[PDB]
Amino acid sequence: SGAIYVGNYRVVNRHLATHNDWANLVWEDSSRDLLVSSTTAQGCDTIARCDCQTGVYYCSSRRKHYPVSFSKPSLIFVEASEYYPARYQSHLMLAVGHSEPGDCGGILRCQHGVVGIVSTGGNGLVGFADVRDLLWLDE
Ligand SMILES: COc1ncccc1CC(=O)N1CCC[C@H](C(N)=O)C1
Ligand SMILES: [Zn+2]
Repeated sequence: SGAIYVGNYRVVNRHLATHNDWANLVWEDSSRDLLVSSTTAQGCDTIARCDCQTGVYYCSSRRKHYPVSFSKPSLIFVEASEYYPARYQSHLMLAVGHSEPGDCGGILRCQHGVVGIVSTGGNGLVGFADVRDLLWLDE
């Protein structure tokens, strides 16, 4: 689990969204595993606006932060689960690192702020759903 709180928005993995998230839906994209809902308080998380390929992510399965090199956002094939059939997930970034299903929601940060959240994993690779292109999160 885990979420980004920027202004009057809450950003979570679409597969983990609650009933409240769906009742206060602003935007969702099944192909990106993202869902944004409204909040009645003003969060102060900074979203990075950059082309960075290094950063640090939180891994709840190890209670540790890990520094990573990660790929540029792209369409990557993702195997079937109880949430999605096998498909291509867009805006995904992979890094060499540890993850388990419960790690989805862990924030990936660079020196400019929040880059995205853990969304996929397997075989010593961790995938992050990028959020740096969603410029409307600040406006
Ligand atoms: C961090 O996730 C993992 N890490 C290791 C093994 C397994 C996982 C779980 C995982 O990849 N997914 C299940 C939930 C939805 C995901 C998606 N975006 O399609 C795929
Ligand atoms: Zn940057």
